[PDB]
Amino acid sequence: FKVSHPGEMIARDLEDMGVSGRRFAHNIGVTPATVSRLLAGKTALTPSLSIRIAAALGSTPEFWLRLQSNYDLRQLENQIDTSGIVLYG
Amino acid sequence: FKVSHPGEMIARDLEDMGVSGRRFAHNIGVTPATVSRLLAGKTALTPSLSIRIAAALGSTPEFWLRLQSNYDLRQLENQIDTSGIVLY
DNA sequence: GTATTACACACCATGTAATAC
DNA sequence: GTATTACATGGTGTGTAATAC
Ligand SMILES: [Mg+2]
Repeated sequence: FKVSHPGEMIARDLEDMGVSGRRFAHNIGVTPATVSRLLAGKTALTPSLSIRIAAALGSTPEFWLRLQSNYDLRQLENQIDTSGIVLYG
Repeated sequence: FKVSHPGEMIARDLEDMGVSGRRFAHNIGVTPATVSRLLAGKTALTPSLSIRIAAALGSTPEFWLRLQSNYDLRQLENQIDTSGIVLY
């Protein structure tokens, strides 16, 4: 059904702090268009965004980027067929 | 700590097994141009390839994809100017 | 003050096909 | 048998600016 994207987690941290999407965008050096797209799931949490987010929300850049990597794998593992691929010895 | 391209590890695994580029390409479902580009470091190890690579080389898609995430971040650690952001 | 989104643009991974050993 | 690369192309992340509250 409807799945959860890593933008929802950025949003809950901003709501808990009373920081709007427009100040958060200006803070990380990005226009508010991208933050709205990010938080809604329209676009992906790129590695460069995981670097600014890490400097604003206080975790490792790998942490925020991992959320997008797992999101991509959860989507693609249902789509890519691996029956024809041979495991080597 | 040294961050090589993910293709260098894939290249050494294929060399140790006798598998060529075209053979490995045919196994996972991509053209030999893709495997060449991947091994030379010209292109990135996408999440799609990480699933195909783990089916042939036998680790996890998270493993192969995390090698590329560490490469991409390390290249961007030195370029993104983070001295203007305030921590909450 | 706040958020959403079409548009133009730029970046990039991949198949095709020609190249070379 | 092997590997490499220019080209066309589809995909997509982002700023600009419009729209709306
Ligand atoms: Mg084509």
